[PDB]
Amino acid sequence: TQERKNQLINEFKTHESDTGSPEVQIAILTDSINNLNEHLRTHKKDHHSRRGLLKMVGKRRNLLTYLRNKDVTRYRELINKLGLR
RNA sequence: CUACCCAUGUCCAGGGUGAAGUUCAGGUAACACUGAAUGGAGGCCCGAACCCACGCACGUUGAAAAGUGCGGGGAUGAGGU
RNA sequence: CGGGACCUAAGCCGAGGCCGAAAGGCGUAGGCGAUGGACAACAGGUUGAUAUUCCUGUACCACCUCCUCACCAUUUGAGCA
RNA sequence: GUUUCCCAAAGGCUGAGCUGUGAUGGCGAGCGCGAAGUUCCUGAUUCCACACUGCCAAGAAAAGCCUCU
RNA sequence: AAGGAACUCGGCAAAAUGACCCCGUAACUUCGGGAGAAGGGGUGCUCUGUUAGGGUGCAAGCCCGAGAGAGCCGCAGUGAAUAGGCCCAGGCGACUGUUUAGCAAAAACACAGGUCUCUGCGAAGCCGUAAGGCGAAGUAUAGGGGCUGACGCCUGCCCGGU
RNA sequence: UCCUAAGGUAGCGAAAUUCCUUGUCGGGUAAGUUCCGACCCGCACGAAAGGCGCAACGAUCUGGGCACUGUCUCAACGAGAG
RNA sequence: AUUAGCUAGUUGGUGAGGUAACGGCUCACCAAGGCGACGAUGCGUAGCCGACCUGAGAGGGUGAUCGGCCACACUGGGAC
RNA sequence: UUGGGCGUAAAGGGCUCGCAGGCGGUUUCUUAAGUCUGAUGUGAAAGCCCCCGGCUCAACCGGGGAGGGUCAUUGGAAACUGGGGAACUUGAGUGCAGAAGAGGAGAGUGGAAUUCCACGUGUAGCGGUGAAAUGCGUAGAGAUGUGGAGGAACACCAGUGGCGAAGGCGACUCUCUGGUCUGUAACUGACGCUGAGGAGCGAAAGCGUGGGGAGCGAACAGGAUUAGAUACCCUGGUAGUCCACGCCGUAAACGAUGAGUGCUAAGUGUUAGGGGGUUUCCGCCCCUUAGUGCUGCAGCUAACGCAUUAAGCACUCCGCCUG
Repeated sequence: TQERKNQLINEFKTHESDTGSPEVQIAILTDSINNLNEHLRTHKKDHHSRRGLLKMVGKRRNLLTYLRNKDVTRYRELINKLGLR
């Protein structure tokens, strides 16, 4: 957050100004989840943080299913950079 | 002797039964979960030694001032000495 | 080896001291007390009775130099513990 | 005993057995004498050994020992 | 032999069942069980086999013997000895445990859990007229005492007398 | 309507309690003073002297059915020990 | 769907036999598949169809007679 | 279906995250599964139906024809739908720059007030009602002064005010965390909407284990009230509420309105922005996104009412109703 995003926008540059480019957006969401997942292990009785997690799981499942039907190799190599299954 | 108790060594043929785990596979965002294998817990089961007296029979100037005979209940723990 | 001159728990005996209707339970110190720990040895004969003891073989165990060889050192002076 | 660095296999303590001796013996079926005296298989309740792992009820002491002054 | 509980306080006694492999298993259930429920089936010998296969070994050979096909035998085929009788309900005790040495093994005691209360540490309680060192090399998530008995649903009324 | 300090609620009920009794009504049997199912004119059930229901358990304890049987009508014979 | 799990000759292969004929149709072997929320398996129900009746049509009900076909011949099984 | 509904008449799931299934922005190439259409083959006959003829007409019977098929083959059509290939950026998302917040969870922090208790001071009652009694009191209450424990609730701000999807959340501060809205344009190039089962949340009551229990308070008790009072009133009063953790998963879980997309007069406040017009201003005025309320036109409605936050006109999806 605000320093890793400075790294990860620079990470998945297919073009130089890729501020969308959902392969960038997955890199925003995955480490947002791992920074959210370890909050749930601190606090289980919190529930109004998990409403965010279900959207962030739901947004990430949307962007992966998009890449299956356009970019076969790019979807594959993105998982290889993340290990997400 | 016995009743518990204190320190101390010691014994219990084999078979069954299979949890908590574990790992792998699947599964899930991830834990829940699922299936295999493994692992082997139990005042767990069946049954000898060994304890123990329930049920009849025998005994009752008995083999014996409490037994033997044919079978019976526990038998890795609140155990037996 | 089995038990002593090895140790020790359970428990007991217990200098003083705890200044107890007389006695007397016995209090640490200290030491008893083994079923424990510690420890050097077996394998073959043998009579009418003993046998990891007698005998024949073959070993170790601590202890001691009448000694022989070594090495180190007699005051940082080896060695003992 | 802790506390800092330096190396991550070596070392030690351990041991059931194994083989060589021990055996130029002693036993040994058999008639005081004495032959061959191997290999394979089975296989523990004894040994490594409370050694390992696991569980929970949290499983003596002191002296031989070894070391320090 | 025929008969099966008519015997009898009562299936007391006695027979009947047992072995291992394989198929199959109800109600209820606290999901662990119940269950080996029940209910039946095949087991011997000889040949395909020093077997399929394993162990073991360097091979040689030894042990382990899966399934079938074949076929012979008697009435029988764990032939001997010897190792569960099962099913339906019912109270009472939850349970394994313990006592009436030497009449009476349970429906009694114990039991986990519940629970009200005492007790601030030289605790309370106890031994018993002192000590001393149990409780405890413990400290209210601990230790005595009483009342019930796992778990599940529950535990209402009366403070007048004691 | 008198009397109490207060008058038994939940669940069970001829009960290991129940006298009259073998209560009555139903299944079990040709026949069932025991046993199970329900009835409540609970003599004298009742909530930690605990109340009820409970799968697993017992050399407990009552009742029923199969299997098989000298237990019995109805005795018989054989071995052995007196 | 107040029936969600069901099947081991089941489902596959190979060969064999068998049938006028294809085949697990039968058997050996080897493999573990197949069937399923588009509703399997199960259960209750019932012969189907051109057509009949009704409705304005879309549909709904019935499947008698006459015409098509299957199944059955007291109940069940086999075979010439 | 052609040929209904859902504010109150029977009916919106409490709300979400979503697999399967359902539906698709714009431009262009292509394909022909759907679709359109020819040809061929066929849907026997009787019957219906078109038209004749026969029986004394009719009924009946006969002749001819049509019709009946989500049919098959074959050949055409390419707009729309499905499929494939390629572009555009408004839908949706990302960056970046802002702004609002009682959104959640955590450990801690106070301030009045209730009671309790210690004590001074102080005397006959206070306490309570429709009236009064029970309760409390010469053992010193009530009132009053300081001090002490302890819990739970968090005035004022407070507002058809904020935010969350709903239930819901108001002392304070910190740590941790969700979404929201504006500003564009930097990016992606339709990546979206809805969603049976499935998953998670879900006030109060209740449940199990402990913690804590000051007020408050079912059950019960007492005093009245009353013909009766198992009630309203009355003084007490157990569980509870409270906390951590686990479960139940229901309500008028209400906007009695299922979620999204566009469109359709206004006027008006009000919460957060943004743009401008003279102005540093304050301010006024105007444009503009977003919830938030009220009065209103067309139309909808059986009437009340609803009206850019629809119950208007349309469409995609899910649930529900048939006295």
